[PDB]
Amino acid sequence: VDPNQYYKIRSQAIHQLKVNGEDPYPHKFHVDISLTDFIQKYSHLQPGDHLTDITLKVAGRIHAKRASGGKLIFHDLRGEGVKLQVMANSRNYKSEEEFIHINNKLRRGDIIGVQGNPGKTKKGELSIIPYEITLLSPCLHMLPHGLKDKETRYRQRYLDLILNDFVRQKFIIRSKIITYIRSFLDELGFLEIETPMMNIIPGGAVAKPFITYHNELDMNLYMRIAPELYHKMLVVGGIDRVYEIGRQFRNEGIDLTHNPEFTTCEFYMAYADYHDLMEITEKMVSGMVKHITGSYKVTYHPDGPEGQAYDVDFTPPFRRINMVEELEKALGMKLPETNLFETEETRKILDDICVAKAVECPPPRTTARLLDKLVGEFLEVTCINPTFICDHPQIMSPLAKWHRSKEGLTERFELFVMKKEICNAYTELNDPMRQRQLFEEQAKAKAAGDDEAMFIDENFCTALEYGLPPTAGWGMGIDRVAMFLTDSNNIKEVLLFPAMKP
Amino acid sequence: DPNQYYKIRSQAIHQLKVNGEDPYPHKFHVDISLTDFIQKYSHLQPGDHLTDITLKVAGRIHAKRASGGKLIFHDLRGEGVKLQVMANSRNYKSEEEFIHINNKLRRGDIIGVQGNPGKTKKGELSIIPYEITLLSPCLHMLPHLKDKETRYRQRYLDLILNDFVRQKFIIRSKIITYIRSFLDELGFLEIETPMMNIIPGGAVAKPFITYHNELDMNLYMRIAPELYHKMLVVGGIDRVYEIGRQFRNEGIDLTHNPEFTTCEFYMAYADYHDLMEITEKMVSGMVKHITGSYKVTYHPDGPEGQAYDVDFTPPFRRINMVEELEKALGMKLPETNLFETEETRKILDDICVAKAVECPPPRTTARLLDKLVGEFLEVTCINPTFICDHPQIMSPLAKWHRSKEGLTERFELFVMKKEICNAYTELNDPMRQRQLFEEQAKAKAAGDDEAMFIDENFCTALEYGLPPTAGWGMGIDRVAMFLTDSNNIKEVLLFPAMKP
Ligand SMILES: NCCCC[C@H](N)C(=O)NS(=O)(=O)OC[C@H]1O[C@@H](n2cnc3c(N)ncnc32)[C@H](O)[C@@H]1O
Ligand SMILES: NCCCC[C@H](N)C(=O)NS(=O)(=O)OC[C@H]1O[C@@H](n2cnc3c(N)ncnc32)[C@H](O)[C@@H]1O
Repeated sequence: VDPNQYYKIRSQAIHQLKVNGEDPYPHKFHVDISLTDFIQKYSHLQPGDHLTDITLKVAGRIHAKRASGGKLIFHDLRGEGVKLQVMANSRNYKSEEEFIHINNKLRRGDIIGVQGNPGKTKKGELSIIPYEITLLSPCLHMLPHGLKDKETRYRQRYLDLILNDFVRQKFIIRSKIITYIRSFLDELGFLEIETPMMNIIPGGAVAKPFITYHNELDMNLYMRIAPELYHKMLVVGGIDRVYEIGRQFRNEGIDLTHNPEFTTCEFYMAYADYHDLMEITEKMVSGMVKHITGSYKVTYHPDGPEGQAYDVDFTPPFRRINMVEELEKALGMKLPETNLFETEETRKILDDICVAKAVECPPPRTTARLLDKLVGEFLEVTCINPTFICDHPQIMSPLAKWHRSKEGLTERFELFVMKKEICNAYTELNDPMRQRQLFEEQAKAKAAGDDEAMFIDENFCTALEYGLPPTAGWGMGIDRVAMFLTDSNNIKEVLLFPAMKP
Repeated sequence: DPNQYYKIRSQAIHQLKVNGEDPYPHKFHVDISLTDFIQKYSHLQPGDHLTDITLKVAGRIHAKRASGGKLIFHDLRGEGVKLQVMANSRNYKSEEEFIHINNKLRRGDIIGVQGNPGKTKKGELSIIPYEITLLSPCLHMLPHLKDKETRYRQRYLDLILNDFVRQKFIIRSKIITYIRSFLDELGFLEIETPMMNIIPGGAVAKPFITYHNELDMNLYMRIAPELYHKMLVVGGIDRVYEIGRQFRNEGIDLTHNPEFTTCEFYMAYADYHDLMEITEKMVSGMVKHITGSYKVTYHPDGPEGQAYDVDFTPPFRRINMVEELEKALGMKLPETNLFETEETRKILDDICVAKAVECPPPRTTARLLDKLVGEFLEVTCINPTFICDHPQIMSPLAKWHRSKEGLTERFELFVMKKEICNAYTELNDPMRQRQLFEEQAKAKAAGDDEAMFIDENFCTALEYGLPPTAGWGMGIDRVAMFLTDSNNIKEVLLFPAMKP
């Protein structure tokens, strides 16, 4: 009854079968039909039926084994997210002696192959009356009673998938999101590409990277934090529309919305601006929600199942707000003119404001970091429905093109849904001279203690000197999308094997 | 002089900014692509000029030929297509502006063209512009590009000047899209598993090591996702697949890049025999669907060498590794149940020395066998060939062969002398898997940097019950190589790894 004792007893038993030549891990079992197809094919049977003219082979894991005498055993077979009952009757088994022998060997959790006839019990339960049951793979451990401890579910995802059917549904939704994006972009003529994940200098975002070393080339390398720079070089190369759904690596802390490795979808469209991208984003996100959930409305539980429930409407158009103007409205005070957002005086003003508003910001207390903390405190929390926060200051967007009418701002937007950032996009900065200037400013910030400041990428600047057409780029966090599409407040729910403390 | 051109063009572009001429405009509205423009106006006759139709197109200037002072021809290219821009002063918005824009434009500049469709007296489809806008200038002089180093170091230049490069990458994307479609139709669930692991596994390879600061932990970049996939099958997801990057800290060569893409899939209740049939159907169907024929031309010695047509029509040839190795060597090898003895290792060592087959330390049986197979069997696999029943000593994760002692239910697919797929009936016995892991740990301590680490978490997962399963792995880059008649993996990688 003790788990460790159960494991020792079952292990010795299975080992005995091996020495005796009983083959507890057979090489092959021919499955004639899946459980799902079996259910749809014989669900029309009537209570008490027993189809003696059809013999099929099925397989699955034993979820329960209840004895109804010495000659009747019921096995609850599960697989493919469905259930199928195995009505093991001694009179129908190949022999009474073998009926007792196989059932005494079976335990809950074992993988078995079943050869029998379809039938339905007197109570109306579809079943398979077996002629022969074969042990395919025994379960040496005791399975949980259920399984609710988050730590165990995340450290042994196979147990979570075996015991909780809602978990499989979340990962099916996640795959539907990725497949929907690929179909959407492929239809628009985008070419799916793959760019390096190991870089001499990481770039395309503000983040601390992972460091590794290549022996044969005697070189230090960084895991990519974003593929943005390689994508723009491809647009310079003449591939007007490219996209890539892949992993990004950021050596930062783990929390409800951050994992060291995560999946994003980045795409670049030549001859487009951030205004075109807002419309494309509205069409893609709203259509994705409708296609997967059936409607434009989604229920949101910010405080778990026992909390308030909010209806989130994804019907376009999405609301748009300007970051600086809304931040001033939230603070009830006017901020400096946008063309002064790069001065030290503006940094001191924002620093003082953060202190007075109890908005914390760990060093370095740079304008970009202080603004980010203020936006997360006063604007992000109010973005329940899909909201576009636009025209970010240049100081927070070293790769975005300057705003054509608002000095000091950029043609950028971020899509927020259920208090989380989903997309990051902007009109691409294609002026090589101005890009190098912003890179030089980033290097100074880095040399002064900023682990996330960008490195100067001269190779990328050189590519921009060859001519990058006016372009608009976009990045979406696939994990974050799966979170709001599965009503999950923790990113670990949408990652098969999330990063964990040892 | 290239540098002088860059300095002069830079000052000219800088002057445009100070003069308020916006050399990098924010938005240009394209009415139709170059491809659609050509297909839509293919019916014109020489001398035609549809003055009642105005369209806006865009592209890069590849050539600029002057004819008079009032006529300039711009060769606009984009999307792998070309469109001539017949800039006539009489048709431009104004003669003064015609001279101004043309004095600013140079070869390589990205421009927007607003004009009418037309055809020259010589019969060339063109666009007669009303206004030309400089969208993004090219500050460098372009090659009037064959140097491999430059093509791989500045892939944008390669893509701008040689159309065959873009075609290879379109084929590469078609391969991946085809596999997803094939597997999705068979009920496989596309999944994503960790690329950063506490313990690397799923292959015999040297990994990359990194460090997580917030958690003060050493991490390894994944060398294969195999172990996570099998854990997913234990979890009840009978069919999973993942097309993603793998990282191996090894040397670069014609068929190896430190980061590469593979497609791995696991299907419960199948064995390696079922996987051979699936491989034949997928590979043959993919070759036919993308290239139009079941045959592909292969140039092992470049364009000026022998060309062999390889037929991908199933079934593929099957050969047993040990049996054909004996025939290729003309010598009888030890019995398969003796492959773990020191006497067998010495025997394989002598054979390698006598046949001049090199093998860097450690000279273990598994490594000596791998060298002999690559020298006597792989080179002879031009047509799609399955090499099967590898010894257990070289397959720590494959299930033992049900009839041949010492062998496993494993196979490798070889095409045009390159390894394409690696598959086998999965070992689902946790005690025997742990034993093989212990043997791998011994080999690691004895000089084999590629030997596997013991993964107790995976062994524990096998203790919960892994149904009989067969797994498979395919090198996407290698497939793109043989599908584009490329002998260097750098041809099918947008940015291949390069020495600084
Ligand atoms: N050219 C326009 C910008 C393109 C995208 C840009 N290169 C970029 O990296 N933007 S990002 O905000 O830094 O990341 C893109 C999205 O990835 C999501 N994400 C980002 N970091 C994490 C982390 N740590 N965990 C989980 N999800 C994350 C998040 O939704 C972002 O909106
Ligand atoms: N469970 C059955 C086996 C599944 C696949 C197994 N985990 C595996 O990794 N096999 S592999 O041979 O080591 O890699 C799979 C394929 O990736 C290809 N490949 C392997 N190494 C490289 C490298 N360095 N560069 C480019 N391509 C590579 C190669 O074609 C392989 O056939």
